Amino acid sequence: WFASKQSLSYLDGSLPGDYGFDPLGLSDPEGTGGFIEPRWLAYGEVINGRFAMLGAVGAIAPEYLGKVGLIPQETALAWFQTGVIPPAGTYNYWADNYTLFVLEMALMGFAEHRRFQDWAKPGSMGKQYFLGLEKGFGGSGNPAYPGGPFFNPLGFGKDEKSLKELKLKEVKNGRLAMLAILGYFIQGLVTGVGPYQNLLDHVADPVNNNVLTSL
Amino acid sequence: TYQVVQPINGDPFIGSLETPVTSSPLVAWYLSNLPGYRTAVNPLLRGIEVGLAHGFFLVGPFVKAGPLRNTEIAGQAGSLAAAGLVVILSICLTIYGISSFNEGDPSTAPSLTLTGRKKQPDQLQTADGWAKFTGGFFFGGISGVIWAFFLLYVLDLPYY
Amino acid sequence: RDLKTYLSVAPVASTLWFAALAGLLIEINRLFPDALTFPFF
Amino acid sequence: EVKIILDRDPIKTSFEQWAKPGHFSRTIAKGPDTTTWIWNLHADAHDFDSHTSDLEEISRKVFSAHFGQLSIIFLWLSGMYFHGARFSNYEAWLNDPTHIRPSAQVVWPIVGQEILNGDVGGGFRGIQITSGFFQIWRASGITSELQLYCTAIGALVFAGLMLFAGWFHYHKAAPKLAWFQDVESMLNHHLAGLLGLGSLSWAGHQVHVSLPINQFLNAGVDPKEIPLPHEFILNRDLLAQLYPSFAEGATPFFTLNWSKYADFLTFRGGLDPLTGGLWLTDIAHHHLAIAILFLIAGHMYRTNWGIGHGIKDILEAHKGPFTGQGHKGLYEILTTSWHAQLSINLAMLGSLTIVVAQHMYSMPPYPYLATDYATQLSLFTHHMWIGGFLIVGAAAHAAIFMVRDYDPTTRYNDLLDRVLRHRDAIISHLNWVCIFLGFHSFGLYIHNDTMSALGRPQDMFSDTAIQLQPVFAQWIQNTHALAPGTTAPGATASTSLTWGGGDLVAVGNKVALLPIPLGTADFLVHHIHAFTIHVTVLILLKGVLFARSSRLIPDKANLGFRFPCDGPGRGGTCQVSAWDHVFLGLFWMYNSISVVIFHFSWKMQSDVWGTINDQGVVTHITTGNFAQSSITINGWLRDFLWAQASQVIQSYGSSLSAYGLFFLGAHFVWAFSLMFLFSGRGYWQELIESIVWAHNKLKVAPATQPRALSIVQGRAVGVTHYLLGGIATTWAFFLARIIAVG
Amino acid sequence: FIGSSTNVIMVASTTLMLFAGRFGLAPSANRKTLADTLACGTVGHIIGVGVVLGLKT
Ligand code: CLA
Ligand code: CLA
Repeated sequence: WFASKQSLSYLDGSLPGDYGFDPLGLSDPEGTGGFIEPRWLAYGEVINGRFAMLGAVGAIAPEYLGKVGLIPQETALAWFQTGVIPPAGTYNYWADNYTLFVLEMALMGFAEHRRFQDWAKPGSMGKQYFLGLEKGFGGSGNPAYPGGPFFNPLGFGKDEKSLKELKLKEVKNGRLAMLAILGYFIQGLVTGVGPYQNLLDHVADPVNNNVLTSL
Repeated sequence: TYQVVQPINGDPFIGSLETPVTSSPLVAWYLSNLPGYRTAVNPLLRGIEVGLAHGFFLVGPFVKAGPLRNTEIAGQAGSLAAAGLVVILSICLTIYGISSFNEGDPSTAPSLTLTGRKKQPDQLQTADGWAKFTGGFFFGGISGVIWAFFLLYVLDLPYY
Repeated sequence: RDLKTYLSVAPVASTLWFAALAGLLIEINRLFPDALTFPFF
Repeated sequence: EVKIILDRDPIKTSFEQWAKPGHFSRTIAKGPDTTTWIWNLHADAHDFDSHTSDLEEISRKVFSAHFGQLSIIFLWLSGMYFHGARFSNYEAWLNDPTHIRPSAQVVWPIVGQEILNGDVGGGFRGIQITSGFFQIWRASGITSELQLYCTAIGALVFAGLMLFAGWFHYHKAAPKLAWFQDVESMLNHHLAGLLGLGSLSWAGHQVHVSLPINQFLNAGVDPKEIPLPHEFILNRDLLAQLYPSFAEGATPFFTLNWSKYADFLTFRGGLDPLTGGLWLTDIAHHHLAIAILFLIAGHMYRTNWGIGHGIKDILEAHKGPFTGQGHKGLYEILTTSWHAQLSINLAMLGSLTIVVAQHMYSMPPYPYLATDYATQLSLFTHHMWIGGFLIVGAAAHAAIFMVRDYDPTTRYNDLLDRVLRHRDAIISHLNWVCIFLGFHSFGLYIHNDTMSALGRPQDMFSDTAIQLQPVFAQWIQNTHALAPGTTAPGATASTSLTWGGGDLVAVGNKVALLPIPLGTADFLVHHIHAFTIHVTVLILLKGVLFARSSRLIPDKANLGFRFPCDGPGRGGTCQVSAWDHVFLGLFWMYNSISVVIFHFSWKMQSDVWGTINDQGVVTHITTGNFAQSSITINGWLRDFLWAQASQVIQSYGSSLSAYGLFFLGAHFVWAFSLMFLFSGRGYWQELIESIVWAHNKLKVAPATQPRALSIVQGRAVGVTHYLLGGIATTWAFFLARIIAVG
Repeated sequence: FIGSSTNVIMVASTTLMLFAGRFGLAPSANRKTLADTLACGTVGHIIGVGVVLGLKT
């Protein structure tokens, strides 16, 4: 009763953004164990999507702004160029590049680890160990949406069953960011230059631009 | 549904099997006409043929590969060796017979035909017949060697 | 783990024993090489 | 049906079972009463189908076991790369490969061993290696010890991942029986995924790292000066100055119109006159065809989209008048029996290792491999043994299948049938061929020995007397000579230099390769090969075909696969079992392979390897005496064994004295095997009775009652030491000879 | 190499055209066919390349 592509039995449509598409049958629940369980993937697409959703913006925002914004030496190099050492060679920073990563892994280590606990236990995280926010923790029944408040300060459709009509929105945008970023990986890889900068050439003239053209 | 390979004479609990090399009409015809299988013929008669063929044939290898020729004028004398081997062999046959079959005894071949036609008593395979067969084998063996040798004297053949 | 201790003391006890012996013998030699006799009396 | 990923949740993980020896078997988990218990524990350790009867459990055991195997191979590779980084003269060898001896193992100065650290060149003291790793590393464009060190870590990391996977797929997520059985799937992946992408992947490193760096090394530039591999990827300019086709991107590939890529890929063929190895430009191109071929091949079998092949369909449709409904039911057998699969795989993997050896000597792939005779003799001989052993193992598991998994009532085959229904016809004929081959190969030698000893050289089988010219192999040899330009216009030079005719390649003062002559001497040895191989086949095939039943033993299948006999009755029935046929076949494989590697060693030194100066004058190592003295058994005893064994028996005080020690050491364990092979446990057990008496006398008799080895074990022990002794002798003999002389 | 491109396109078309005359998902695959296009596409590419290289000589 809904638009759908490809064939599988368990894609009920009970999951947001379900177009019933799993040609590889990754979500088939016959044999489950490990990371092949279906629910995990449901959680993963969303996490990967949220992160991707966010990253795509990072990839181009600095690019775009130095272009029509106030950014100097810190002028966005290609998104790829700051972090990976060989092309841009990076940029100095208040802190050493390797060290930041340690700190960076350190900070993430706390947030990410806890999130997992939410998945291994409902309210475990939100329970015990002192400090405020623990109450903040344990929120929700579902790990995917901790139902922050905290994570959601503003009900924002949380109450309305319309929250569904958000979930999908969140989900569809997520696939979109995902797709996008993968593009960069290639664009930047063959194109060099910046994804946004890359965009202009197609823009300055299009016949001249594109992959066939690119070659 | 058609298999070519079948049990022997239709009996799957007996040794052999039927294959194109065993029961072909060509193989059957050829083997039934060798001197050995002419059950109804004189054993002595059957032998001579075997001797002649075998004798004649033996001269070749002895002469060509012999120590005496190999560029050594001895030549066709080898054939003489062959004449010596048919003597050794004759001896063996005479021995095989003497030991095998006894004078009084009767044939030991098989009387039933393949088709069950009990109608057939057969062969040499008796002290009397075998002696005849070997005796004829010899005569034929010597004569076989001689005629090949005889050809050797006349010459003309490409190998020697 | 009691049990782990139990894996040990099997024929791994032989190798731990002989490896210790080999080491001791090797060091002795490194310390006193080429000895054909006991010369301390 | 639809193919998918199927697993089960945790199935236990504890040291509890480590503390309990022989837990896997219900008979042996009770502990020892006699010393036989101990041997049985190690002999049934890997017999998984003997542990349980569930096919799912057995399949899960062998799957993690493979992870365990890979973990070791990765750990093993980690060490070779590490030793090439800390304890080697690779950087020294990289400048002067033609004079400096490759070495990658330093010995501690204890007890006097430091003598084994000989003059290997490059201002370095150590043991000369014949593994061939230096020529692999130079071929991969590996310059520094840093890169070997990074690979060492990479391999070690992989070793951890492999080991972790095994635990994960036995203790955490265990694949289901339906998953293992998806053979149409697995073949598709191993064809396309493992082999196709694998070959494709290496074709890439070659045309970006190997080919660029190797050209620098050949130009003569100092290795330390050569830009790192990643300077070729980033700045295409460097990889444009050499191999200018890189000027364009995916074109012409994307626009087809192949190719201006003939620049770094070609069908040149032959051998590089400067490196002595196969053209890297050809090898990279070679892997390009292999990739695509296997990628194409990886789409034959039908899975979850109706397009492809059902293997079960293919088999059933292959039936003739001669064979019945044969091939029908083979799919169910090969998807239900592990031993059946292992037998085929051993037979084929073993056969592959043998063609590898013959292909790597005649078509030297790595740079500076051909003129390093020490390595080439080792590589050829090594693969001959590895292949040789694996083939014997095929017979063992073919036999095990017949005893354990063969069931006409459940999984009939018709092809396997009929064969059993005339097994006497096959064995009796194979019997005859062997006797014919024995006389017509070996008997010719004995003829030659007797004629020579009687002073009749003209009455021998030789090139100077009664010739047995192997014309069929000669005609072929000539055909491959006239192959380039005529038959294969794209090929510039010949396939191998053994087919060259009038072409020679030298590196340093040593001969890399040249046209290998074939005469009466080569005729005799090949029939000896044809002879020894058949007899090995006879012993093993007899064991498999008569594994279940026999006119002597109607119910041999009930006695099992590995049993000593069925008593002294019926005249005696020792070694009727299929196991004992594998045991007997082992000696004959040894016999066959030994005369093969002797055929190699003598032929190469005599007719191929040697010194060449700049006048064209070639001086071979043994000076071309193969033709006139290998045609006699006394010749093999004298001009081959007696003459060439002088290096290993004159190696004391030298750097090669360890070979002198292993030479005698291996003679020892070989003769030692004969105690077990010529005697029976009846004597030994009675002898142990008198010795047990003495211990009881002094109150020092053990509870674990000492017993003599089982009848089968006595054979297992005997053939094991016979093999170890015999093979290790030739090892010490070969390496000492070829390192000193070469 | 426009002629070359046309040749490749012709091969691909002939292969996809077989989405009737030839093999695809065929009698009863549980799919809504993508598989057929690819193979037909790939087969077409292979045929085109083979013909083209021959054209090159
Ligand atoms: C793919 C390779 C492969 C695999 C997986 C197997 C697997 C198996 N084999 Mg087969 N086999 C193989 C190849 C293989 N084999 C080859 C190449 C041969 C020819 C020799 C054989 C001949 C063979 C026989 C005759 C038998 C088996 C049996 C078995 C089964 C149990 C064996 C066991 O418990 O291990 C136990 C392992 C040991 C006891 C280790 C013994 C050490 C060896 C003998 C000497 C090693 C010395 C070393 C190389 C160098 C010396 C170092 C030293 C100084 C320390 C098991 C299914 C047995 C069976 O009954 O099948 C169900 C059986 O009787 N195999
Ligand atoms: C050097 C010792 C030796 C010799 C000569 C043989 C010989 C033979 N073996 Mg044995 N084998 C041996 C050691 C030996 N083996 C050992 C140590 C083992 C333990 C593993 C085995 C295990 C073994 C098995 C399991 C089998 C054999 C088989 C065979 C026969 C193979 C067929 C053949 O060649 O016919 C030709 C005969 C020869 C080449 C012998 C030499 C003949 C001379 C040179 C010519 C005759 C001399 C003269 C004219 C005679 C007249 C003299 C007069 C005064 C009496 C052959 C008789 C196979 C078999 O039975 O054959 C089908 C068989 O299956 N062997």
